[PDB]
Amino acid sequence: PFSHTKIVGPAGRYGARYGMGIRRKVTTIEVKQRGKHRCPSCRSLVRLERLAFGIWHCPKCGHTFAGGAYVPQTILGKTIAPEELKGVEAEKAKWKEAA
Amino acid sequence: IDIGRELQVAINTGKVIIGLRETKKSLLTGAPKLVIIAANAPRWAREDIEYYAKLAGVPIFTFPGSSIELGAAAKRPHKIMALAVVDPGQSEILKLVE
Amino acid sequence: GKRILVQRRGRGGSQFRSPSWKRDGPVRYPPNISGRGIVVEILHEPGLNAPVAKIRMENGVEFFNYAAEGLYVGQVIQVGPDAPPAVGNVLPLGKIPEGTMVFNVEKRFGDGGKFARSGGTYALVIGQRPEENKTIVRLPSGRVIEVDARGRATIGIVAGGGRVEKPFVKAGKKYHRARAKSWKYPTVRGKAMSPYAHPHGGGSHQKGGTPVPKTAPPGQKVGFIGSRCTGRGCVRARA
Amino acid sequence: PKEIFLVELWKKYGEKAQVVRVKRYEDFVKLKARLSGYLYTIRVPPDKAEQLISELKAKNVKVEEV
Amino acid sequence: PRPAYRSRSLRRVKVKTPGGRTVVHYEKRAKGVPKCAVTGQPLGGMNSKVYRFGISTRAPSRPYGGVVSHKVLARAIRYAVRR
Amino acid sequence: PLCSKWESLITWAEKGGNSYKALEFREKLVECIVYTATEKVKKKKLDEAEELLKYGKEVAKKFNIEELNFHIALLEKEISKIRQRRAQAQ
Amino acid sequence: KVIDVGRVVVKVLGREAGRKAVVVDIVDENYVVITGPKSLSGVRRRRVNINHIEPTDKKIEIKKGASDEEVLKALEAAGLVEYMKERVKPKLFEITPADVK
RNA sequence: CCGGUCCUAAGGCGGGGCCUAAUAGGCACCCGCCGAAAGGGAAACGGGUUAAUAUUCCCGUGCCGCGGGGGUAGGUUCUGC
RNA sequence: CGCAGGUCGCAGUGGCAAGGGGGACCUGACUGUUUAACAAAAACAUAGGUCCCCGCGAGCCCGUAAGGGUGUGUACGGGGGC
Ligand SMILES: [Mg+2]
Ligand SMILES: [Mg+2]
Ligand SMILES: [Mg+2]
Ligand SMILES: [Mg+2]
Ligand SMILES: [Mg+2]
Ligand SMILES: [Mg+2]
Ligand SMILES: [Mg+2]
Ligand SMILES: [Mg+2]
Ligand SMILES: [Mg+2]
Ligand SMILES: [Mg+2]
Ligand SMILES: [Mg+2]
Ligand SMILES: [Mg+2]
Ligand SMILES: [Mg+2]
Ligand SMILES: [Mg+2]
Ligand SMILES: [Mg+2]
Ligand SMILES: [Mg+2]
Ligand SMILES: [Zn+2]
Repeated sequence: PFSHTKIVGPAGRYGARYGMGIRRKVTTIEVKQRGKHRCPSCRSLVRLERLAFGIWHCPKCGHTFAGGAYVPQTILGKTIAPEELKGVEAEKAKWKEAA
Repeated sequence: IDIGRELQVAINTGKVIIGLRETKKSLLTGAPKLVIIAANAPRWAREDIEYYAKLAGVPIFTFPGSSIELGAAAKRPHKIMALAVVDPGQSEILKLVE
Repeated sequence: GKRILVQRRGRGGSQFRSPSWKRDGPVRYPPNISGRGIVVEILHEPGLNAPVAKIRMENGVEFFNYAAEGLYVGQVIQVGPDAPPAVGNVLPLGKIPEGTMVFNVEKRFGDGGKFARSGGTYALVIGQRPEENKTIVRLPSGRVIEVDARGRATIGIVAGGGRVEKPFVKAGKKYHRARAKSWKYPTVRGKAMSPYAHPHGGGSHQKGGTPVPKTAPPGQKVGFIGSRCTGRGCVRARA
Repeated sequence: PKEIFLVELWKKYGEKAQVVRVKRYEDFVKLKARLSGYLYTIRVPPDKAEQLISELKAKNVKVEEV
Repeated sequence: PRPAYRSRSLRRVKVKTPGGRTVVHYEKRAKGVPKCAVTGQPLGGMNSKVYRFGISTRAPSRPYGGVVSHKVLARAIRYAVRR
Repeated sequence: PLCSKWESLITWAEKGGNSYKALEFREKLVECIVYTATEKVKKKKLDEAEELLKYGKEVAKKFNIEELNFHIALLEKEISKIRQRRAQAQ
Repeated sequence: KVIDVGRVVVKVLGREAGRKAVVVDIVDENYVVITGPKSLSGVRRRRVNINHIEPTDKKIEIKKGASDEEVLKALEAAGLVEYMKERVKPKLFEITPADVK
């Protein structure tokens, strides 16, 4: 399931140190952290750059926004997003509510 | 009305201008009949199209999807922020105006 | 000699202080912001627990606020009683509708913001009591308090949540974090010392201590300090 | 030190020199106008150098061989 | 001046002289070029290498010159014309 | 071409009646051709040098710059000597 | 079409950026000829790329290929002469990298 | 024209004020200053010379800052191309 | 970097330079730290676990006082134990 390892994935940089449980928590987080996400602005499936924990940048449209420490959007953060970015859903609802 | 099916008809039968830069040129220099803008267009692009289409007297329909979804609705493998309908060949894409 | 570590901290030696010159400035509300502003930057600040937003108001006043999750560079925010309760806006607490998640909550107007400032935290607006200019809010700890209804809060949750769920896998990683903070790193257990250096230091089989009363003097007041209870039974009674 | 390629431009400095130094080669001649600020050098064909040298002397500019 | 040459603040440049010796010349590094107040990118027309302060740099012939890039100026003018 | 910026400035300065600047730009044009062509010959990039010399011969005709012809002849003489040595070594 | 003969424009790039002018002629799909009279606004008469001018909602009635004094007489007919002397002022402090990506 | 000298860093000192039985003791506040011969930071290179100095003397060729004279572009209601 | 052939020595990484290896138990997870001058360890630390004091005019600590540290901080936080 990984490029050269079966389960350790990104935590392979730790070798046999720190314990299975610790390296497993790291792998669970970093698979999402270093994977591809959707830009909140341009909706492109791109690998966003984390400038620092909580700061994310889109290399396609230049959108720089505040997010989670390790993922661009936390579970609770998703429900209280700015509505200048939920323009697709406002138009989708209206289109269903008009035709 | 299915927007996507009618857009593909307008592209293949009539004349459709695809892309923000070419749409702006059509508004400023040509006489488009309808301009379609994706819902997640950047603020600078939306205001530019809104301003130019107003001075040109051309209606704007905001597509209910992203620029990625507008491209798929036009059967294109790329994003489409905005497109201008100059000739509705055999579709009624102008039904989106009202 | 004999003064224990907690007593030496109060002297404010260099190893106990915060290297606050590493930061651009305090993250607090200025007293007289109003109108619309623009998010011009979002920055990492050493030693802080959340990303920081630099906001420029129309009259050119700039201030630092903790960035709401989802806030983006170039976003237009609104400050004041007329501001809609959208994420990133700064509103008086008496104007915020009930059930709204807010952060950087002032306790009194003009204190700059006191509660729910760490990454991922938020406060809930529980009620309004306007006949005495008070708003009821729930703090991240679960405590319910009253605040000045004229005080300011920001709409949303603090960005940077989830930081503590990832382990500090190595000692070295926490070491670098500590250097941006005020913590003395690392810590020595009391029972690892000799009696002159800690109440727990000493015996052939070293042991911890039973709790001390709240009236205990400094140098005695270590370990459990007037604790209501300890262990799993205390958690059960807490619930 | 500065180099000038056009004779017409060089003569503006050559006429004002404290001394003009001449260094001869087989195919070209270096003329160096020593002014208070700068040494201005031009490479010219040998035939041109003789004509330029004559004009500088007629304007009473000191000419020396180096 | 010797510990000052052990730091890497100055470039170590090795040069041969007309006398046949190879010496080290300690030279200054270039100053950073002017950057756009909005994007932080170097401004066109002014990104030449400069090794000391006090040298006049010519800004491009445009309103707001060497303060913002042409892209920032054009967009800001478009906003103001409408508004 | 490499030294086209100087050709335009000469026309611009002359059309404005700036005789002093036209002379200075004329000097800069020759510097651009000779200095660049000389460097190419010294580095034995004879092909790059020859294209510069060809263009240099045209602008010398266009602007009537005698000194440009004299320096082009010198560089061409050096080029043939380099080519002579190569062919003999080959 | 918006960029047409008589449409008042503001140049956005070049040395003449921020100065008002008037479209007097159309060359092709990329270029129009603008001459917002030099003595009035400071824009000299030459072609311009349509991407380097921002149209204004003000439009005047003139003929194709109109000259400088014909433009001048039309501006005073519409009373826009003092409008054609004001130079547009950008608000640089409201620009963020998002707008100029 | 090599360094100091200048700048500020972590920090420090003095006056005022507040504290003190009191001070030569303390310092959150106001004002000023100090704080780097490895940080920031104007401007010099080659050759020769002495028993012993050498980017310092001598020769040559320059650079920086400040000030002035002449010429020029430009200006002289208004703006350089 | 490879192939074919010839050939010498006791010895061809010829000097120089340059791991002995394996099985098992106890013990501390690991890297790290320590009795400057008899102890380097199984001691200390550690990441991780858990409990306590605390909503900030707090909790804990320093100062005779003026005042101070934590704190340019705010429970995903500060302090205190194991
Ligand atoms: Mg520390
Ligand atoms: Mg012991
Ligand atoms: Mg004791
Ligand atoms: Mg006791
Ligand atoms: Mg004991
Ligand atoms: Mg230095
Ligand atoms: Mg430096
Ligand atoms: Mg000093
Ligand atoms: Mg000596
Ligand atoms: Mg050996
Ligand atoms: Mg160990
Ligand atoms: Mg020992
Ligand atoms: Mg030992
Ligand atoms: Mg231990
Ligand atoms: Mg365990
Ligand atoms: Mg116990
Ligand atoms: Zn994006």
